[PDB]
Amino acid sequence: ELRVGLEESELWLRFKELTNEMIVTKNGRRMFPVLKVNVSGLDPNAMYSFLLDFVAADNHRWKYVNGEWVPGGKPEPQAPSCVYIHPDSPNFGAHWMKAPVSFSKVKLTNKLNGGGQIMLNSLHKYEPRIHIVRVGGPQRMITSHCFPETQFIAVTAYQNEEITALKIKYN
Ligand SMILES: CC(=O)Nc1cc(C(=O)O)ccc1F
Repeated sequence: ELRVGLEESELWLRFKELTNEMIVTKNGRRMFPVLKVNVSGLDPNAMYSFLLDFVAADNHRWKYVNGEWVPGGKPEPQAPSCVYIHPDSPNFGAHWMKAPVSFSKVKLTNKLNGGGQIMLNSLHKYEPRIHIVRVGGPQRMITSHCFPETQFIAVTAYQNEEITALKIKYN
């Protein structure tokens, strides 16, 4: 049975309970904390790619008003984000199960850009999601997993200094 678990969930929970923020820049900014995923129950010999994308958690624009995040009143459809292919992809089940799969090199941007970077809408709330795609084999197969604990608002600068302080303390 394919088990997918969040590494350092205790750290992510400190961020979530303050409302997490991730910087987006024109050229793209790496994530802290990094999404790290513990995977077991793959076929050690089968061949898989690991994909990361970001679900808009709601259809609203958020704003930091009097020290608190509040949703706008005017929801718009949020298009699904583009997918980031983990650079170790494609790779054997054994490669993925031997250490946490770490998405340390994904860069979050607010502008349609060359390559690699994932474009997110500023002041939208996002839920990281992975897809494990069985490749090359006869039967293609996808398993998807969400990480509620890793939800964040995409921001061009930090609003809640409590987040700034946690980022610096643990980076
Ligand atoms: C570099 C790499 O792994 N690419 C990729 C290929 C397929 C495919 O062949 O369907 C599915 C997912 C992927 F991420």
